[PDB]
Amino acid sequence: GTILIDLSPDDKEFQSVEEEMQSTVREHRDGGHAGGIFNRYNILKIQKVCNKKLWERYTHRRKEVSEENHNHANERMLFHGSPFVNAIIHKGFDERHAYIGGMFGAGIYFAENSSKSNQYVYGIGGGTGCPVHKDRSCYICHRQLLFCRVTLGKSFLQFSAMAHSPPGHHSVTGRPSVNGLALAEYVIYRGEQAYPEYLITYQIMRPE
Ligand SMILES: COC(=O)c1ccc(-c2nc3ccccc3c(=O)[nH]2)cc1
Ligand SMILES: [Zn+2]
Repeated sequence: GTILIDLSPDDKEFQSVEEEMQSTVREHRDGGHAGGIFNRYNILKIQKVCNKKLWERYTHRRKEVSEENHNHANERMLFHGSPFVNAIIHKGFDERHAYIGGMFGAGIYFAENSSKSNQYVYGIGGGTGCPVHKDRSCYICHRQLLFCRVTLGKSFLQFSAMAHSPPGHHSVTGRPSVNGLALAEYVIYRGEQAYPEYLITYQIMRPE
């Protein structure tokens, strides 16, 4: 029951999603190995993801979290990149979208930096890059990210360079403790704590 509504580039909603995408690009310590070398994107399309059942699944869990945390869902908008973006927008997040080997355990990972999620578009560590050219830095092939509504609730703060949340918590925050420019990354351990609200289709752009 998923439908995708195209946003117009003239729509304020397109513009504010694009701005979060572009303004949260940063350099990565791999020099571009996983995600490619770029400072910015060419945004090709932004679609709103509409699925009543998945939305209601999300809001149900959100109310549960909120009631366990002084009526505060601690809701954020966060990026997710995955080879499984098409399964996600149709069937929702679940345990098959978890990063089993992630540093905060087997859960579903999200980033404030769009460029961090870009590193997973073609798999962990960028996999073998784009299907057509086997290039992790492909400037031709169309990529997709999700910009998601995520319920964090009471988040366990991990300072740092499916499983369950830590007891008494609804999520984990990976707080960057070395790279002064990196934004936070977050993990949830229940697929119902995220809704894939925008599907963004883009290319990374070769620096001039
Ligand atoms: C089951 O699919 C995967 O193995 C997988 C692994 C990692 C990711 C992913 N891992 C992140 C880690 C930190 C910050 C952001 C992300 C993200 O957007 N995707 C997505 C899918
Ligand atoms: Zn390619």
